[PDB]
Amino acid sequence: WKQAEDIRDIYDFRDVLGTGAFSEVILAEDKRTQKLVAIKCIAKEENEIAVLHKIKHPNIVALDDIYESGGHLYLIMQLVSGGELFDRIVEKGFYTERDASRLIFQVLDAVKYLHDLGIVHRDLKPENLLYYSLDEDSKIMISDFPGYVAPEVLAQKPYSKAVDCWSIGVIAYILLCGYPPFYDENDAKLFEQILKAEYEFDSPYWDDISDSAKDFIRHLMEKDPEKRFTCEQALQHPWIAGDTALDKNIHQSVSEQIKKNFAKSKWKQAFNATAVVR
Ligand SMILES: Nc1ncnc2c1ncn2[C@@H]1O[C@H](COP(=O)(O)OP(=O)(O)OP(=O)(O)O)[C@@H](O)[C@H]1O
Repeated sequence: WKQAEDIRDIYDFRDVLGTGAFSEVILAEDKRTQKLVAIKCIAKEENEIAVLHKIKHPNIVALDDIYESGGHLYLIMQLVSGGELFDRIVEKGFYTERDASRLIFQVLDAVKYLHDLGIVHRDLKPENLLYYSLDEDSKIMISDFPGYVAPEVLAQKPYSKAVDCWSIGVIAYILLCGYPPFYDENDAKLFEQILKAEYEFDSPYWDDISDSAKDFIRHLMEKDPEKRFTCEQALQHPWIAGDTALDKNIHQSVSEQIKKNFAKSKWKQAFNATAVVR
Protein backbone atom coordinates (compact mmCIF):
# COMPACT_ATOMS: atom_id res chain seq x y z
CA TRP A 1 0.00 0.00 0.00
CA LYS A 2 1.32 3.41 -1.08
CA GLN A 3 0.07 7.02 -0.83
CA ALA A 4 0.40 8.89 -4.15
CA GLU A 5 0.87 12.68 -4.14
CA ASP A 6 -0.99 12.56 -7.46
CA ILE A 7 -1.34 9.06 -8.96
CA ARG A 8 -0.96 10.51 -12.49
CA ASP A 9 2.68 11.16 -11.54
CA ILE A 10 3.12 7.37 -11.60
CA TYR A 11 0.54 6.23 -14.19
CA ASP A 12 -0.62 7.37 -17.61
CA PHE A 13 -4.39 6.76 -17.52
CA ARG A 14 -5.82 5.82 -20.92
CA ASP A 15 -8.93 3.87 -22.03
CA VAL A 16 -11.75 2.44 -19.88
CA LEU A 17 -11.42 -1.33 -20.32
CA GLY A 18 -14.59 -2.18 -18.42
CA THR A 19 -17.15 -0.88 -15.95
CA GLY A 20 -18.32 -2.16 -12.57
CA ALA A 21 -21.16 -1.28 -10.21
CA PHE A 22 -18.94 0.76 -7.87
CA SER A 23 -15.81 0.69 -10.02
CA GLU A 24 -14.23 1.14 -13.43
CA VAL A 25 -11.20 -0.62 -14.91
CA ILE A 26 -8.74 1.51 -16.91
CA LEU A 27 -5.81 0.77 -19.24
CA ALA A 28 -2.73 2.57 -17.94
CA GLU A 29 1.00 2.78 -18.49
CA ASP A 30 3.38 2.63 -15.56
CA LYS A 31 5.43 5.74 -16.41
CA ARG A 32 8.40 4.40 -14.45
CA THR A 33 8.70 1.15 -16.45
CA GLN A 34 6.64 1.61 -19.66
CA LYS A 35 4.72 -1.59 -18.75
CA LEU A 36 0.99 -1.79 -19.39
CA VAL A 37 -1.44 -2.44 -16.54
CA ALA A 38 -5.13 -2.43 -15.70
CA ILE A 39 -6.16 -0.06 -12.91
CA LYS A 40 -9.35 -0.64 -10.92
CA CYS A 41 -10.54 2.69 -9.56
CA ILE A 42 -12.91 2.29 -6.60
CA ALA A 43 -14.65 5.24 -4.93
CA LYS A 44 -14.42 5.35 -1.13
CA GLU A 45 -18.01 4.21 -0.38
CA GLU A 46 -3.77 -3.40 5.56
CA ASN A 47 -5.40 -6.79 6.25
CA GLU A 48 -6.77 -7.27 2.73
CA ILE A 49 -3.70 -5.96 0.87
CA ALA A 50 -1.52 -8.44 2.77
CA VAL A 51 -3.29 -11.59 1.52
CA LEU A 52 -4.29 -10.00 -1.81
CA HIS A 53 -0.65 -9.14 -2.54
CA LYS A 54 0.31 -12.74 -1.66
CA ILE A 55 -1.81 -14.08 -4.54
CA LYS A 56 0.44 -15.76 -7.11
CA HIS A 57 -1.34 -18.10 -9.52
CA PRO A 58 -1.41 -18.51 -13.34
CA ASN A 59 -5.23 -18.36 -13.60
CA ILE A 60 -5.61 -15.38 -11.25
CA VAL A 61 -4.94 -11.75 -12.22
CA ALA A 62 -2.02 -10.44 -10.15
CA LEU A 63 -2.54 -7.59 -7.71
CA ASP A 64 0.70 -5.71 -8.41
CA ASP A 65 0.15 -2.57 -6.29
CA ILE A 66 -2.29 -0.29 -4.44
CA TYR A 67 -2.50 3.51 -4.22
CA GLU A 68 -4.88 5.76 -2.28
CA SER A 69 -6.13 9.26 -3.15
CA GLY A 70 -8.56 11.71 -1.52
CA GLY A 71 -11.64 9.74 -2.51
CA HIS A 72 -10.41 6.65 -4.38
CA LEU A 73 -8.51 3.38 -4.24
CA TYR A 74 -6.44 2.40 -7.28
CA LEU A 75 -5.70 -1.31 -7.71
CA ILE A 76 -2.78 -1.90 -10.09
CA MET A 77 -3.54 -5.22 -11.78
CA GLN A 78 -2.05 -7.47 -14.42
CA LEU A 79 -3.44 -6.39 -17.79
CA VAL A 80 -5.40 -9.08 -19.61
CA SER A 81 -6.09 -8.66 -23.34
CA GLY A 82 -8.39 -11.60 -24.09
CA GLY A 83 -11.92 -10.42 -23.27
CA GLU A 84 -14.72 -11.85 -21.10
CA LEU A 85 -15.76 -15.52 -20.89
CA PHE A 86 -18.96 -15.63 -23.01
CA ASP A 87 -17.74 -13.01 -25.51
CA ARG A 88 -15.05 -15.38 -26.83
CA ILE A 89 -17.37 -18.42 -26.90
CA VAL A 90 -19.89 -16.39 -28.95
CA GLU A 91 -17.15 -15.05 -31.27
CA LYS A 92 -15.47 -18.40 -32.11
CA GLY A 93 -16.86 -21.12 -34.42
CA PHE A 94 -16.26 -24.46 -32.67
CA TYR A 95 -17.29 -25.21 -29.08
CA THR A 96 -17.37 -28.52 -27.20
CA GLU A 97 -17.95 -29.98 -23.72
CA ARG A 98 -14.15 -30.34 -23.74
CA ASP A 99 -13.59 -26.59 -24.02
CA ALA A 100 -16.10 -26.13 -21.17
CA SER A 101 -14.32 -28.75 -19.05
CA ARG A 102 -10.91 -27.19 -19.70
CA LEU A 103 -12.33 -23.82 -18.57
CA ILE A 104 -13.96 -25.15 -15.39
CA PHE A 105 -10.75 -27.00 -14.39
CA GLN A 106 -8.92 -23.66 -14.45
CA VAL A 107 -11.62 -21.86 -12.45
CA LEU A 108 -11.72 -24.68 -9.87
CA ASP A 109 -7.92 -24.70 -9.61
CA ALA A 110 -7.82 -20.92 -9.14
CA VAL A 111 -10.69 -20.88 -6.62
CA LYS A 112 -9.25 -23.82 -4.65
CA TYR A 113 -6.00 -21.84 -4.29
CA LEU A 114 -7.99 -18.78 -3.13
CA HIS A 115 -9.72 -20.89 -0.48
CA ASP A 116 -6.29 -22.08 0.74
CA LEU A 117 -5.42 -18.41 1.25
CA GLY A 118 -8.80 -17.84 2.94
CA ILE A 119 -10.39 -15.83 0.12
CA VAL A 120 -14.07 -16.21 -0.72
CA HIS A 121 -15.47 -14.57 -3.87
CA ARG A 122 -19.16 -15.16 -3.13
CA ASP A 123 -19.85 -12.97 -6.16
CA LEU A 124 -17.95 -14.88 -8.85
CA LYS A 125 -19.52 -14.34 -12.27
CA PRO A 126 -18.66 -14.65 -15.99
CA GLU A 127 -17.68 -10.94 -16.08
CA ASN A 128 -14.88 -11.85 -13.65
CA LEU A 129 -13.61 -14.55 -16.04
CA LEU A 130 -11.26 -13.12 -18.64
CA TYR A 131 -8.98 -14.62 -21.30
CA TYR A 132 -5.30 -13.75 -20.79
CA SER A 133 -4.71 -13.05 -24.51
CA LEU A 134 -6.40 -13.13 -27.94
CA ASP A 135 -5.00 -16.53 -29.03
CA GLU A 136 -7.36 -19.52 -29.37
CA ASP A 137 -5.47 -21.53 -26.73
CA SER A 138 -5.54 -18.69 -24.17
CA LYS A 139 -6.03 -19.49 -20.47
CA ILE A 140 -8.90 -18.10 -18.39
CA MET A 141 -8.28 -15.70 -15.47
CA ILE A 142 -10.11 -14.65 -12.30
CA SER A 143 -10.10 -10.84 -12.15
CA ASP A 144 -12.11 -9.88 -9.07
CA PHE A 145 -10.62 -10.40 -5.60
CA PRO A 146 -28.49 -12.60 -10.22
CA GLY A 147 -28.56 -16.41 -9.90
CA TYR A 148 -24.87 -17.03 -9.17
CA VAL A 149 -25.41 -16.51 -5.42
CA ALA A 150 -25.74 -19.69 -3.31
CA PRO A 151 -29.13 -20.49 -1.67
CA GLU A 152 -27.74 -20.17 1.88
CA VAL A 153 -26.40 -16.66 1.26
CA LEU A 154 -29.85 -15.64 0.00
CA ALA A 155 -31.39 -17.47 2.98
CA GLN A 156 -29.15 -15.30 5.21
CA LYS A 157 -28.04 -18.55 6.85
CA PRO A 158 -24.44 -19.21 7.96
CA TYR A 159 -22.18 -19.87 4.96
CA SER A 160 -18.60 -20.80 4.00
CA LYS A 161 -16.16 -21.17 1.08
CA ALA A 162 -18.64 -23.69 -0.41
CA VAL A 163 -20.69 -20.79 -1.88
CA ASP A 164 -18.04 -20.37 -4.60
CA CYS A 165 -18.50 -24.01 -5.60
CA TRP A 166 -22.21 -23.28 -6.19
CA SER A 167 -21.28 -20.27 -8.33
CA ILE A 168 -18.83 -22.38 -10.36
CA GLY A 169 -21.68 -24.90 -10.72
CA VAL A 170 -23.96 -22.28 -12.29
CA ILE A 171 -21.28 -21.05 -14.73
CA ALA A 172 -20.75 -24.65 -15.91
CA TYR A 173 -24.50 -24.87 -16.61
CA ILE A 174 -24.48 -21.76 -18.83
CA LEU A 175 -21.23 -22.90 -20.47
CA LEU A 176 -23.07 -26.00 -21.68
CA CYS A 177 -26.47 -24.63 -22.80
CA GLY A 178 -26.15 -20.83 -23.07
CA TYR A 179 -28.83 -19.70 -20.60
CA PRO A 180 -29.01 -19.36 -16.78
CA PRO A 181 -30.53 -22.30 -14.82
CA PHE A 182 -32.87 -19.92 -12.97
CA TYR A 183 -34.88 -17.48 -15.10
CA ASP A 184 -37.99 -15.40 -14.32
CA GLU A 185 -39.19 -11.83 -14.95
CA ASN A 186 -40.58 -11.68 -11.40
CA ASP A 187 -37.65 -11.28 -8.98
CA ALA A 188 -39.55 -12.78 -6.04
CA LYS A 189 -40.12 -16.18 -7.69
CA LEU A 190 -36.56 -16.15 -9.07
CA PHE A 191 -35.09 -16.13 -5.54
CA GLU A 192 -37.42 -19.02 -4.61
CA GLN A 193 -36.12 -21.26 -7.43
CA ILE A 194 -32.53 -20.56 -6.31
CA LEU A 195 -33.40 -21.21 -2.64
CA LYS A 196 -35.06 -24.50 -3.64
CA ALA A 197 -32.27 -25.42 -6.11
CA GLU A 198 -34.95 -26.35 -8.66
CA TYR A 199 -33.58 -26.69 -12.19
CA GLU A 200 -33.58 -29.13 -15.12
CA PHE A 201 -31.55 -30.29 -18.11
CA ASP A 202 -34.42 -29.50 -20.47
CA SER A 203 -34.55 -30.84 -24.03
CA PRO A 204 -33.32 -30.41 -26.70
CA TYR A 205 -30.62 -28.02 -25.43
CA TRP A 206 -29.41 -30.82 -23.13
CA ASP A 207 -29.79 -33.72 -25.60
CA ASP A 208 -26.18 -33.77 -26.89
CA ILE A 209 -24.63 -33.18 -23.45
CA SER A 210 -23.11 -36.24 -21.75
CA ASP A 211 -24.43 -37.68 -18.49
CA SER A 212 -21.09 -37.12 -16.71
CA ALA A 213 -21.34 -33.35 -17.22
CA LYS A 214 -24.88 -33.42 -15.80
CA ASP A 215 -23.85 -35.44 -12.72
CA PHE A 216 -20.90 -33.05 -12.29
CA ILE A 217 -23.21 -29.99 -12.39
CA ARG A 218 -25.68 -31.73 -10.03
CA HIS A 219 -22.95 -32.18 -7.40
CA LEU A 220 -21.97 -28.48 -7.43
CA MET A 221 -25.50 -27.11 -7.82
CA GLU A 222 -26.48 -28.87 -4.61
CA LYS A 223 -28.68 -26.96 -2.12
CA ASP A 224 -27.01 -28.54 0.94
CA PRO A 225 -23.55 -26.93 1.39
CA GLU A 226 -22.27 -30.08 3.14
CA LYS A 227 -23.27 -32.40 0.26
CA ARG A 228 -21.92 -29.96 -2.35
CA PHE A 229 -18.59 -30.85 -3.99
CA THR A 230 -15.55 -28.97 -2.76
CA CYS A 231 -13.16 -27.54 -5.36
CA GLU A 232 -10.98 -30.59 -4.69
CA GLN A 233 -13.74 -33.16 -5.27
CA ALA A 234 -15.07 -31.49 -8.43
CA LEU A 235 -11.45 -31.43 -9.66
CA GLN A 236 -11.42 -35.21 -9.07
CA HIS A 237 -14.65 -35.81 -11.02
CA PRO A 238 -14.29 -37.76 -14.34
CA TRP A 239 -15.67 -34.76 -16.27
CA ILE A 240 -12.69 -32.68 -15.07
CA ALA A 241 -10.05 -35.31 -14.18
CA GLY A 242 -11.06 -37.91 -16.79
CA ASP A 243 -12.03 -38.21 -20.44
CA THR A 244 -15.85 -37.99 -20.27
CA ALA A 245 -16.32 -34.52 -21.80
CA LEU A 246 -17.50 -34.99 -25.39
CA ASP A 247 -16.09 -33.45 -28.58
CA LYS A 248 -19.51 -32.68 -30.12
CA ASN A 249 -19.77 -29.30 -31.85
CA ILE A 250 -22.40 -27.67 -29.59
CA HIS A 251 -21.54 -24.07 -30.55
CA GLN A 252 -24.45 -22.70 -32.64
CA SER A 253 -27.10 -23.45 -29.98
CA VAL A 254 -25.07 -22.33 -26.94
CA SER A 255 -23.96 -19.18 -28.80
CA GLU A 256 -27.51 -18.18 -29.84
CA GLN A 257 -28.81 -18.77 -26.28
CA ILE A 258 -26.04 -16.52 -24.88
CA LYS A 259 -26.83 -13.78 -27.43
CA LYS A 260 -30.48 -14.04 -26.34
CA ASN A 261 -29.93 -14.04 -22.56
CA PHE A 262 -26.98 -11.63 -22.36
CA ALA A 263 -27.23 -8.16 -23.94
CA LYS A 264 -23.49 -7.54 -24.46
CA SER A 265 -22.99 -10.71 -26.54
CA LYS A 266 -25.40 -10.30 -29.51
CA TRP A 267 -23.33 -7.50 -31.08
CA LYS A 268 -19.96 -8.51 -29.59
CA GLN A 269 -20.23 -11.27 -32.20
CA ALA A 270 -21.12 -8.53 -34.71
CA PHE A 271 -18.24 -6.13 -33.91
CA ASN A 272 -15.72 -8.98 -34.06
CA ALA A 273 -17.34 -10.36 -37.23
CA THR A 274 -16.76 -7.00 -38.95
CA ALA A 275 -13.41 -6.12 -37.33
CA VAL A 276 -11.81 -9.43 -38.40
CA VAL A 277 -12.70 -8.80 -42.07
CA ARG A 278 -9.90 -6.19 -42.16
N1 LIG B 1 -7.09 -7.05 -15.44
C1 LIG B 1 -7.94 -6.67 -16.40
N2 LIG B 1 -7.49 -6.54 -17.65
C2 LIG B 1 -8.30 -6.16 -18.63
N3 LIG B 1 -9.59 -5.91 -18.42
C3 LIG B 1 -10.12 -6.03 -17.19
C4 LIG B 1 -9.29 -6.42 -16.14
N4 LIG B 1 -10.03 -6.47 -15.04
C5 LIG B 1 -11.27 -6.12 -15.38
N5 LIG B 1 -11.34 -5.85 -16.69
C6 LIG B 1 -12.57 -5.43 -17.44
O1 LIG B 1 -13.37 -4.51 -16.65
C7 LIG B 1 -14.58 -5.19 -16.19
C8 LIG B 1 -14.81 -4.87 -14.71
O2 LIG B 1 -14.24 -5.84 -13.79
P1 LIG B 1 -14.82 -5.96 -12.27
O3 LIG B 1 -14.95 -4.47 -12.29
O4 LIG B 1 -13.59 -6.61 -11.72
O5 LIG B 1 -15.96 -6.85 -13.00
P2 LIG B 1 -17.50 -6.55 -12.61
O6 LIG B 1 -18.36 -7.47 -13.38
O7 LIG B 1 -17.72 -5.09 -12.75
O8 LIG B 1 -17.54 -6.94 -11.05
P3 LIG B 1 -17.85 -5.82 -9.92
O9 LIG B 1 -19.31 -5.21 -10.24
O10 LIG B 1 -18.03 -6.61 -8.53
O11 LIG B 1 -16.81 -4.77 -9.83
C9 LIG B 1 -14.36 -6.67 -16.51
O12 LIG B 1 -15.61 -7.28 -16.81
C10 LIG B 1 -13.49 -6.60 -17.76
O13 LIG B 1 -14.28 -6.25 -18.91
